[PDB]
Amino acid sequence: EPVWRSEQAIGAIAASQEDGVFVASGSCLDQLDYSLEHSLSRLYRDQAGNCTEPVSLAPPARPRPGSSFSKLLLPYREGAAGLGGLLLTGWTFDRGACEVRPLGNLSRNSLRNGTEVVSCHPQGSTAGVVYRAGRNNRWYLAVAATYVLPEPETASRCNPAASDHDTAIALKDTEGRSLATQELGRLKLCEGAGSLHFVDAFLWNGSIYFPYYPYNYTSGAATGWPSMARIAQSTEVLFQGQASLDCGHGHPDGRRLLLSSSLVEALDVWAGVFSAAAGEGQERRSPTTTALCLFRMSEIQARAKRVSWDFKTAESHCKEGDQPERVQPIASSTLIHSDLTSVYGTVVMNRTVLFLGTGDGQLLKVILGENLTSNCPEVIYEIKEETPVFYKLVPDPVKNIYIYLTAGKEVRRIRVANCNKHKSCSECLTATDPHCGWCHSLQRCTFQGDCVHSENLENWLDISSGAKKCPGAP
Amino acid sequence: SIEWHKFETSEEIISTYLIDDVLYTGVNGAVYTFSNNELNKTGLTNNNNYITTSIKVEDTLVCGTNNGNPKCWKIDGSEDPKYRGRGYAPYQNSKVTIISHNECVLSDINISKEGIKRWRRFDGPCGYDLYTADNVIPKDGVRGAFVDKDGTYDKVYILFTDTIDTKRIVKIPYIAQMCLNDEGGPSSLSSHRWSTFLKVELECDIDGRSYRQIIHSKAIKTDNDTILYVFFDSPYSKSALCTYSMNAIKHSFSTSKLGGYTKQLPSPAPGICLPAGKVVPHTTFDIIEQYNELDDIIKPLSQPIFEGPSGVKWFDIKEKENEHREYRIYFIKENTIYSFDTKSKQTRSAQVDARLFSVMVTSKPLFIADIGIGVGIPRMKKI
Ligand SMILES: *[C@@H]1O[C@H](CO)[C@@H](O)[C@H](O)[C@H]1NC(C)=O
Ligand SMILES: *[C@@H]1O[C@H](CO)[C@@H](O)[C@H](O)[C@H]1NC(C)=O
Ligand SMILES: *[C@@H]1O[C@H](CO)[C@@H](O)[C@H](O)[C@H]1NC(C)=O
Ligand SMILES: *[C@@H]1O[C@H](CO)[C@@H](O)[C@H](O)[C@H]1NC(C)=O
Ligand SMILES: [Ca+2]
Repeated sequence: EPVWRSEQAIGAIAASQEDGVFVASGSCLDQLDYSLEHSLSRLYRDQAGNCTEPVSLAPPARPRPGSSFSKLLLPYREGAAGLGGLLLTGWTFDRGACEVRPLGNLSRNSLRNGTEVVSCHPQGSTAGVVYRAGRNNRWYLAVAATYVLPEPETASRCNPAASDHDTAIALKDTEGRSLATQELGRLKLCEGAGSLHFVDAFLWNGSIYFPYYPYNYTSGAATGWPSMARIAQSTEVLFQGQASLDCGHGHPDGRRLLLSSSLVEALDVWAGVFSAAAGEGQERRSPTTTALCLFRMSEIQARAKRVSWDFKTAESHCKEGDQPERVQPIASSTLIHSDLTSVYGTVVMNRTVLFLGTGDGQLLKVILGENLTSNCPEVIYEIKEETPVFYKLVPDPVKNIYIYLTAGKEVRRIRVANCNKHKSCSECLTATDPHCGWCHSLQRCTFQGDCVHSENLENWLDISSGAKKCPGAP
Repeated sequence: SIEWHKFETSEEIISTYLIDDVLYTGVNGAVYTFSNNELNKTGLTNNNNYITTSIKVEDTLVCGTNNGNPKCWKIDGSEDPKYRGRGYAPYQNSKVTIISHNECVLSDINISKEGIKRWRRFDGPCGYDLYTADNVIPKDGVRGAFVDKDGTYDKVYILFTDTIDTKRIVKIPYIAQMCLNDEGGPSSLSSHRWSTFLKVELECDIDGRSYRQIIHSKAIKTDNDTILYVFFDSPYSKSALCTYSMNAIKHSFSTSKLGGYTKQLPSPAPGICLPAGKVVPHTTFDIIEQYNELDDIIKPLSQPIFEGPSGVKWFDIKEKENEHREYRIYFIKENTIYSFDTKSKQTRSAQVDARLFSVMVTSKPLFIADIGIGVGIPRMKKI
């Protein structure tokens, strides 16, 4: 399988539909081909040449959120031909600047750019997503970041102005100058609550969702329950609610850190990898510290109330009222594991497929059955060096059979399943993996694309038909 | 002497404005117009709709509070194609300072039902939406505002009284400036805020009496410069009027240092307007918002400076018959009209059986009251 290495740790990874795979390591962005061997173009954001981390970041506890220079990498306007692809590239450089660029060649010039769009702190969180809103249905960017953090020297001081000291989520107009944010286009943080660490940002049902959790960056501990904020998909901020995520199932002390986030679009179910504290070094490790939980988005929407707890509201101060409602993650769909760090979920034939990353470099795969019940995970790939997997697992937009595995300074192109390992029809269809099927003409278990199809014959036997439908069936 | 054009019944006066020499009086439910001695009335949605504003944009616009949902209408009823009202009228009956220069609207009217007082510039000919930083504008709001040139650039000047609660509750009067065509911030977050806003303390002391609460203001352009008349109130028995030279004020904003900032100021000073398209730098914007007050206090011109009585709510000026570059200052209370002669320094008073609201001078002084509008002054005696 293909592999790409960098001199610096990878901070962000995103794959364009038609244009190459974009990867950001130190202070540079690389446009790689889908085969991960040819760098089509590069972007020296800090200084021409040297991509060495202008500074140095010490990767804390494996459960603690990491530090990075790249804060935002989002390809957009790539659905169909006629408009042209655009790319949003954000960083900690220039007070958390973000620029809009032509999706493709990095040597080209950026169209618009603005400062204070993203968190200027290397360890500060940032999660953004592009959406459509307004009369003309224009493109807007919604960004949630930890903009304010305790900083000593005023020579570097990048914290936003006093009027913007409490801003948590901000809406930007992509066509507007400096990616302008309007007066009523921001959600503010409730004071004294400490800091909020945003994990992801996604669109679902007319609203934008922001998975996060209260986090003290100084002490390195979670000061609350992991939650999700909901806002309407509009030009101005309309707070719709806040709900806590409960995934402390197999753990006696509970799990307060959300490490990875993935929305299963065809299922309307959100997948999250939760974890408890690891002592500090990696002390309190246990076969129950991390877990995978699936939440019904309709339950999140229903339980998210416009109460002021982590965010300021109109007729409520802060924490002087009702508490946020908790949401349960679908029983028996939970996967308790010792060290999970990343997740990506999709629906193949009709079954829910979940890819999991671990702290020792394993890429696991879980296929849900009847009632979204979880089976025993299959190890699809293992990293030689045992490098913990990056919290973002990116699928291949061109080939459905591939998934990009990122860890440390390496990006690999991994096949979603090992079909050829099976050498019998029954032996292969009992495995119940929607990606694999018995190809009658070649007498091998393969992907749908590896087997020749014809309308007059049934050459590729899928899982839905059953193992009993094999030619030799007892 | 005084010709009263009475309404059909006593009205609650909410606001009065002058545009094309036409007096626009806003009442609870309707709006009256007055010009060429004829009174015209156009009734609007009658309930608890307080008409607080009458401005001149591309057309005459009249806005009201409705039943908690601000809306604007055309002079002769109508719908208003622009569908504005949000920042054009408050949600509750209150004082308002909204002005329109050419077609650019500047207002202190709350944009939402949840307080947060700001001085804003809406999207138009002068640029897009702009608003002041947090707590810059007091809960009392802006008391007066006008547009005046400073070089080749137009600037907006506003007056307001700030309350400071450190050890004691102290009120302080200020005059602030900003560029009419100010682009805005330089970040994404501050792109819609004023980048040239500065303020200076105003002084109006007579004999130990230090006036702080601003009531009304009027700016008159002369040959040399612009003279700003400001009437102050006090929790005691007297009120007072002080005048200021706009040239002196412009000099101060232009050359005076910033209180609290001892380091060197940037090549292009903080409150200086930039050419169309140019944006104020980050280093400059960081200073201006943290140090927006000058290390100075503007002293008033020697004359005119007079006092009493407390309770004044409005005033207007009229030049004393082209033979004298002197003036007659008319100001009012609840049931009394006053006139101050700047040459003789004599003040007269006249009682009326009406609840007075304002004095707006055109060719003759108009007195807007709950009963109607009185054209011309009554026979006054030396108070
Ligand atoms: C570039 O890399 C060098 C190592 O050769 C490193 O020491 C330096 O910090 C980097 N310079 C920058 C900031 O681009
Ligand atoms: C980046 O944007 C700023 C204004 O936001 C502009 O001054 C600068 O020229 C832009 N850079 C390029 C080359 O696009
Ligand atoms: C943040 O951490 C510091 C020390 O690490 C502590 O003083 C402070 O109380 C913490 N904030 C909260 C409420 O978690
Ligand atoms: C699977 O697909 C069938 C159609 O073949 C549909 O009826 C069923 O609802 C789907 N099951 C789920 C919920 O995955
Ligand atoms: Ca869906």
